[PDB]
Amino acid sequence: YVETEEENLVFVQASSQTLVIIPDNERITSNVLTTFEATRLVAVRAQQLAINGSTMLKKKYSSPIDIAKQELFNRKIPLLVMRCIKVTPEGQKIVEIWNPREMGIPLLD
Amino acid sequence: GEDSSMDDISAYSSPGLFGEDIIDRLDDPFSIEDVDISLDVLDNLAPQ
Amino acid sequence: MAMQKLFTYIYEFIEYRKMVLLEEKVPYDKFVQMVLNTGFFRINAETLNHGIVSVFIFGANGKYVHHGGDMRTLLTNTLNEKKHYEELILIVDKPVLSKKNILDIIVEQRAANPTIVINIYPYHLFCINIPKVSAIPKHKLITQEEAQEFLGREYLQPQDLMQISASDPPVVWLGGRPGDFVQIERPSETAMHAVVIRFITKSKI
Amino acid sequence: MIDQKIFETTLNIDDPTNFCTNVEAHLLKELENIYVGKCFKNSFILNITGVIQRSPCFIMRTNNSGRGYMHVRFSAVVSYSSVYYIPGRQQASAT
Amino acid sequence: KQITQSVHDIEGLKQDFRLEVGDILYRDVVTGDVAFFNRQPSLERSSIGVHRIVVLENPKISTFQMNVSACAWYNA
Repeated sequence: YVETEEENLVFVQASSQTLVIIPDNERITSNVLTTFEATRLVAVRAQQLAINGSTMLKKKYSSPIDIAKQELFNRKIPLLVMRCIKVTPEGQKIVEIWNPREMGIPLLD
Repeated sequence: GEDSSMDDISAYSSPGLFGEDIIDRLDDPFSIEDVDISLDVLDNLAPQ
Repeated sequence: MAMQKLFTYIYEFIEYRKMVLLEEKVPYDKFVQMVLNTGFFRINAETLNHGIVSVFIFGANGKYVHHGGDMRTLLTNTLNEKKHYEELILIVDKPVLSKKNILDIIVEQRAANPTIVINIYPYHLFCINIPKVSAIPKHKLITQEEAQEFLGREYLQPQDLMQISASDPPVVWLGGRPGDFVQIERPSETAMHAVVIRFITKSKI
Repeated sequence: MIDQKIFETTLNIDDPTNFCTNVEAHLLKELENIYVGKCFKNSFILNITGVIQRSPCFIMRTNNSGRGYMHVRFSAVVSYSSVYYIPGRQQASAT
Repeated sequence: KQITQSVHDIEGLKQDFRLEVGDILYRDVVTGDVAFFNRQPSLERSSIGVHRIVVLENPKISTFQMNVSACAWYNA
């Protein structure tokens, strides 16, 4: 083995960050769940039902994937979506916290 | 000059091509090296 | 040839720069014979800030494109003129950009006088009305507060933007500097033109 | 000598739905299971006190366990060869 | 079994005979389950798709059966 050589050119604890939350009137991300976010919410709730089992659905369902999907559809998902693109060198995390019971739901069908 | 003991044993293998001295380290243009496909499923690559 | 087109389009470039000419425009024959005569040609312009910007057009086989000491003397005495001297411009033949000695003199002079900006460009940057070329979108510089509010809306640091070299033709025609932001109206086949903002990085030499 | 020390820690929640019902009391319960009676970060933690700051119950990304972690900043009273608070132990020793 | 935190083979689970909340049961695939379906080389985004399982109870069959119109996803 010879590396065919073009040989191209070019406190271990990070400071803690304070979670700053953008006020609801300054949130610029879309108020509709992306299919990724909806899928993640359904999966997280379905696994949580798989491990806990409690539910808030008035209709009996035999499978956690169905209970979680219907919880998402009926707008009673007990999970917030934290959308975060910022970390300042100042040690501060800027996130938008979205309640999926207020966001629109994608197709998923 | 008549001794055969200390001969280069690699000399008995008569060269079979031209540029057996010509050396360039390049990828074989038929080599399936950057495609990640298993040995048994190489039959998928078979044309028809 | 490069010289006549250069002669017309350099005054076009000064016109785009929104700068008033100080020296009167000589005819083409006088300019071309002086280029061989004096080895260069000096054009002076004043900005809206009322500072002097100078331009040097060098012949391919001129005096100051061949060696170093002559080049050094020329710039040293020119920057000793009692002018505001906000920018100074060199125009040299394309291989001349690869004569590392001349760039060494220009670098060391820039070090000697840092309060003003010195730039060296080839001919092709001024051999056409670059902003009017079809393949070149409409570059424009945005002010610092407008770029700052754009970045604050996007939560972006200035270095996170796409970078544009200060040696780009349209940025030079704009007069953009490093640390300035340029807004570009680029045609698009997916959204029928779109706008981007780029960060100007130090010119390549 | 006993003293007040501020600690940083990220918990692990095995059932976030149950836990988040009574977040503060559940957090103190988890902390007194975890840190009371053990040496940790040059300190012994005799007694647990109020939490200065906490974090939303994030769901773990890199695993499919559906569990949450939460970050906690709590003050606790500690009993601070100089001294060897070997972590994970219920007694110090500087013999 | 969560109480034992160990896995068990049902050949010896005759006496337990029941499950409980918090138990994990590994059950055979049935019609209606979702399965990932892939063909190397995986060049396109559609090279890996999720199909619904249709279990063919005939033991003589060992192939993967899929509609001809589905080949365009996998270039198969």
